[PDB]
Amino acid sequence: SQAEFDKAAEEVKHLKTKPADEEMLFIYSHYKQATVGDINTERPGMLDFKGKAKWDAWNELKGTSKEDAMKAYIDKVEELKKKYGI
Ligand SMILES: CCCCCCCCCCCCCCCC(=O)SCCNC(=O)CCNC(=O)[C@@H](O)C(C)(C)COP(=O)(O)OP(=O)(O)OC[C@H]1O[C@@H](n2cnc3c(N)ncnc32)[C@H](O)[C@@H]1OP(=O)(O)O
Repeated sequence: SQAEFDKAAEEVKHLKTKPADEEMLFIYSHYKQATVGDINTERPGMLDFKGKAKWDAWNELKGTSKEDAMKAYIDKVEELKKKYGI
């Protein structure tokens, strides 16, 4: 009964396959909000698309609380569970 979400955040890494950057997109935003909180980082370095995708997706959430973030984060790591099959 902790950040089981943070446990999902492990699963999504174990998926037999680096999910599609677009599903990663969502996962990041909720993940990052839940673990970090209201984005204190900058827009893209070495991986533009990616860099913002994560930044941008999260940045979208800034203001939302860690747990709400979890609720959907988790449910979305859940999607990988199926998409890829962990
Ligand atoms: C469209 C671009 C991504 C959308 C925004 C970020 C997505 C984050 C949510 C999903 C987490 C990644 C899911 C698995 C993806 C892969 O597997 S791709 C890497 C090759 N690895 C594998 O196949 C095995 C598992 N992978 C890994 O352990 C890492 O390489 C990992 C995927 C976690 C990170 O690699 P990658 O996505 O290629 O680039 P990063 O910039 O290093 O990470 C993406 C962003 O997500 C944050 N992050 C790191 N680890 C996680 C986990 N476990 N869950 C969720 N989010 C994670 C990073 O902080 C990074 O964003 P930023 O902070 O902006 O750089």
